[PDB]
Amino acid sequence: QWSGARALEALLTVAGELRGPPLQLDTGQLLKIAKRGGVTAVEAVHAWRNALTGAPLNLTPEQVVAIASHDGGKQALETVQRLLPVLCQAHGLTPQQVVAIASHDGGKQALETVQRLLPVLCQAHGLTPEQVVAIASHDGGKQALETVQALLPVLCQAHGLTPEQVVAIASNGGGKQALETVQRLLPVLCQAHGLTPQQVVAIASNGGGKQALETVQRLLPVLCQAHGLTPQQVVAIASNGGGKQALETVQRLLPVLCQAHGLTPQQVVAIASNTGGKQALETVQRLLPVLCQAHGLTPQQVVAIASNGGGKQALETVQRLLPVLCQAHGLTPQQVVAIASHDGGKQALETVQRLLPVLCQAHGLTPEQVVAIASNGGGKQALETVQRLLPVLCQAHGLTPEQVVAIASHDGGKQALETVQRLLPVLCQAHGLTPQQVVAIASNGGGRPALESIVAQLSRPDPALAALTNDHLVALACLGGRPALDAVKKLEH
DNA sequence: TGTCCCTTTATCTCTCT
DNA sequence: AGAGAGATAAAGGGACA
Repeated sequence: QWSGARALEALLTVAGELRGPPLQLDTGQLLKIAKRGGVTAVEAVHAWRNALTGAPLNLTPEQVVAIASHDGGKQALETVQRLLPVLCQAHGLTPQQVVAIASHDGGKQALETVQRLLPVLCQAHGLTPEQVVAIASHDGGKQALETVQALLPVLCQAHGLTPEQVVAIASNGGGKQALETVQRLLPVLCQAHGLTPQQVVAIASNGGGKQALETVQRLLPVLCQAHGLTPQQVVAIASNGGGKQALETVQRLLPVLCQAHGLTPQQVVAIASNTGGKQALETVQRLLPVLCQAHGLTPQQVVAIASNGGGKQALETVQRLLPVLCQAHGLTPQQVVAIASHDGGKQALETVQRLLPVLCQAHGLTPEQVVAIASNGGGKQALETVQRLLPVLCQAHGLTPEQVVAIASHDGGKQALETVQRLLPVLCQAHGLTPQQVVAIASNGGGRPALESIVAQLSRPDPALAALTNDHLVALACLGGRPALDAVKKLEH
């Protein structure tokens, strides 16, 4: 019989009990732990079920699942219960930060290393705990933290990096690799190719940073004489997750895309300069003719869909859904292109297909409003949130649907919608802001932290902002959100 | 196999004017 | 508003006990 049979059965037995108290895990959650944490993780969750959710730690199920669904999740679980008290009291971290550290492959290692190295990294190297956390909050955090301790001096002193830059580089998967690669390649990339430290840091500061730097060093000469590319364009291709793949694919497919489809190199760089550029390019080479056939979509329109993270996913999904969205849902081809020309355009298209008739019929929105909500990064999130929150926001909070749509129609709109519903009463009732003012603050990218900034200043006032009126603070918050308020604080000082 | 670490891709959010 | 950066997650491979 098949070997994995016993283990699979074990998985399913134990899994069925976790649908019960104190955890109440759904199928989605249970499957997730099985795939990544394995069977030992699922058994550990059950084993530790009461101990985790109850006092002391008082973790939510989500947090328990977040910790459990990685390699070694059994180990992270045992360690969290051991070290969350220690790190919260002896180092002053919040439980959320502890969970974040725990929620990665080898979580036990990161947590233990943070427990061992946080004092030395703050006292002798002047890092903040938040910086120590960020370094530790990726696979191999243990490696990254140790490598930061070893190399912060020689990176700041012998190579001229600020600690901020070193932290930025370190704070990715394989962080240890990017650090070590920057020690070796920084002089070479700067002195031989005239790259700034800043540019090298941008290349280094992604997952697989080491891979992109070495590939930059290799392909920069070939790309800058044989293809008409500037260093700046190369840097932009490489300064993304999997920049190595993106670069090799730009050498491969630039001439092909140009000659065969009439694209400019500028258009090719744009496609390559997003996470998964390789995937986007190869998908363009294969789908552009298909999309453009019979006076269909223009090239320009295809290039735009391609020119976002996961543009491959966006492209393929357009090709599948362009017919059904236009025919059965009444959307113009131009509208479909707009929904898809953002990160996660695939997700947004699928969510418009699913939710457009519902939001129109059940909530009284127009397809134009639905398109506008969808036409941002995380559009799926904004659309799903409008569906959930329109009734409470309108009925209980006084908002017009037109205002709810305005809040949802920016990157992170789901975050803004949730924050308005959460902070509108205290902001209006307890401090005399008008709803229109709250909506105005929230109808911008970064709507959430802008609203949180305001509530903070009105509930635990910084003197540094006391000269500003509520209306001025509002005017500021609409202008530049949280950053603007924070900048204004620094100025007073 | 369980655990740790690294790399690529996709998606979501906030910044920076 | 569009480009850049950072965050969070899913999934696969190498490594080794």
